[PDB]
Amino acid sequence: MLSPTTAVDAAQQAIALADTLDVLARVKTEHLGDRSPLALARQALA
RNA sequence: GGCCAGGUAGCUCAGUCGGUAUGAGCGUCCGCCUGAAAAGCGGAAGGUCGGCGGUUCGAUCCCGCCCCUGG
Ligand SMILES: [Mg+2]
Repeated sequence: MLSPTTAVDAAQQAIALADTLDVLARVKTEHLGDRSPLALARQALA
């Protein structure tokens, strides 16, 4: 599950839908950070 | 300045010579619970790993200089 990506599309779309600074902090948690599916792929680079 | 062990989450500190810090205890948030709490149980948030550069698709971890504590 590495080939394209759709994770960037869902991240930038949720970023574009953040209305307040509180939503963007959650969007940064869901689509970035440790538990995000984007970084879960970087973990699978082992 | 010399030589050195360090600087890692809000506090006090472990841990790692390339893709996860599974970080711990406590602090913060949610649920069950309570009139409202706390504990308990369950579920989460949060670190640019000292700064600035160097190498690599990728550096807290390797190279150089430097900031401050034990020296
Ligand atoms: Mg509670």
